[PDB]
Amino acid sequence: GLSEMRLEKDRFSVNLDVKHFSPEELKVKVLGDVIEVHGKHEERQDEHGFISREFHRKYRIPADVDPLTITSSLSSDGVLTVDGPRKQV
Amino acid sequence: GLSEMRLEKDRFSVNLDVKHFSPEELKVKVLGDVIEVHGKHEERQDEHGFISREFHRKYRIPADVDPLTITSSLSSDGVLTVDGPRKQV
Repeated sequence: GLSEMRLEKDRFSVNLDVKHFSPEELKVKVLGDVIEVHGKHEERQDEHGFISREFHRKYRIPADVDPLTITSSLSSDGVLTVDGPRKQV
Repeated sequence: GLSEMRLEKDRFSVNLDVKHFSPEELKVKVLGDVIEVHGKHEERQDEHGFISREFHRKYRIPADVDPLTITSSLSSDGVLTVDGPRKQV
């Protein structure tokens, strides 16, 4: 899954779809214990002229996971991985 | 195809995805010979907490199709059909 959120045994990791747009339109934001990855693909040609996929990907941090230990990372394939180990780690 | 634009023999018809959101967030707009169906699904729970699908579905009207003859229609299944016959019709 390249769009899945899951707290592992003792580690919080997330994959996210950023295949067709860029850091410039990918607004990875957080709000305390919140992770709002406001992604966006503008000028998106498809089956009907242009569209856009503007996201508000607001998912929260488990109470047992430290926001500060969570780090995002965007691959060349366009997969944004937001992952921080538990507070226990 | 429920998201396909195609000028038929002599008739312009479009299907569009509006399965998970409503006329209130579905901003069917046009700009002259342009059809910008700025759709939007906010508060969209998925594999990672909430997201949103805010669209800018800007596809243009064939020069042989009358904008005035194009009418949209949203089904109970959440399919928006934007369809107007040619100017020839």
